[PDB]
Amino acid sequence: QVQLQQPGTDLVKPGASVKLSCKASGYTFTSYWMHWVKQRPGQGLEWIGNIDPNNGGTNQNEKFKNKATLTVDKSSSTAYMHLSSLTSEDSAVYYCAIEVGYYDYWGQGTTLTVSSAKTTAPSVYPLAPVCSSVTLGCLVKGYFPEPVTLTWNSGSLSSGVHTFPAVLQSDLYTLSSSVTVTSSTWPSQSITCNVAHPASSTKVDKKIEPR
Amino acid sequence: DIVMTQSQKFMSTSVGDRVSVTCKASQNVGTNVAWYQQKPGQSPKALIYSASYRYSGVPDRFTGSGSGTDFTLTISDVQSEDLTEYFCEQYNSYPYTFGGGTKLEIKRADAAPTVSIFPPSSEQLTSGGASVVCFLNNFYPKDINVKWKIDGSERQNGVLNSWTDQDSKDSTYSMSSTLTLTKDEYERHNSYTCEATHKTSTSPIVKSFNRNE
Ligand SMILES: CCC(=O)N(c1ccccc1)C1CCN(CCc2ccccc2)CC1
Repeated sequence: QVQLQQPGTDLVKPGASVKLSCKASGYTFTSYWMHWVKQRPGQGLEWIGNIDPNNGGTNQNEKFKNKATLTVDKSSSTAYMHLSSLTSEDSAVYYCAIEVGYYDYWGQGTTLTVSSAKTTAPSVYPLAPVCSSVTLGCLVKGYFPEPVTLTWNSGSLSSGVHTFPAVLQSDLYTLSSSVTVTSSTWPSQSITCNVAHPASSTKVDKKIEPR
Repeated sequence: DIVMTQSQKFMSTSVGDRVSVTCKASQNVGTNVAWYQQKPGQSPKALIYSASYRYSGVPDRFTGSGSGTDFTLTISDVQSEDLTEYFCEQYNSYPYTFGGGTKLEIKRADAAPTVSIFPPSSEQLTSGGASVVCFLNNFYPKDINVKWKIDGSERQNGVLNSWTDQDSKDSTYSMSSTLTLTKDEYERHNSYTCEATHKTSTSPIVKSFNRNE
């Protein structure tokens, strides 16, 4: 099975340099050109360039000529993109991608945030109903940078879930998630929001208890 | 550089219909055009290559046509699951370039919001904050008016609203509304109300609680 592994999160200061990585497995690394794509907050796609891992040869969008450098490490089956003198204009999700046979394969993307604000862990609060179907909530308040991952019962509880886009309030993000189940299910069965904020090394589970 | 133009940012359709998204290249690109689907918060997924060939596993409801400068992605038998963004791309010459993307939008039957209100959690109160959260879920159409009252008086300061995209399961919308207070402000009042008007009813949907219960 072809897979491309990218780190999910990178927060850096303006003016710094970063080396983004894309680790490949499940195919012959040197036989296929690697592509890199940029996607900015609420924007479209931009092609950055591609690289031939067999010999290092590259084609790069001239827009990124003094910004990005593509390299590969054969022996670890890893493609790299070096970005220099970072600005907020470089905050984006960066994807690596290949085509093997007649299938396309994508990394899950690195969310790169360029900011002088500091990593902040969120507070995670369970929301039970006030004192036929019941809705529970999970409030994830005050974190930086994006993203957080929120699941319910470690993902096994997926239907009836609404996880809302985060909003920014004084350099911190907040989001919430709702989940609706049948009144015979809760609280007789246990329901827990699982919240991960990799940037702050944060993983917490809040079981929803009746007030 | 070659400019790919998807003139429609948005395109309305109904389920079961056929819809066509167009892309115009600024100079000739042969048939070296690809189409991609992107779910919010996910990596792109290639649909079509060489203008008309489906990648393997892509449903045959998706078809592509065109050559030269005018390219069309057609979706037959549109369904809720197609509520994504669609991108064209030319890979005829470097640098490869994308169109600006087209969002699909589905007309379905009206549906009233399910409204739930949540007092601050006990854990949050210990830390000195007080957030009151209101969910308004699975409604249609998108237009909805949310109003907060405290002790019977309208409150606008400190409210933040967030909307989901149109839902890929049932084409509805959902919304969260969060009133953020200090603990002192929260403990200084008793009644908290989230209220919503929507074209499905002649009267607001009202959810309320009293702090001292
Ligand atoms: C944005 C990156 C990009 O432009 N692409 C891409 C897409 C997904 C994953 C990797 C790269 C192109 C897709 C079309 N191919 C040519 C057509 C084709 C199809 C099937 C097998 C072989 C060739 C060139 C690259």
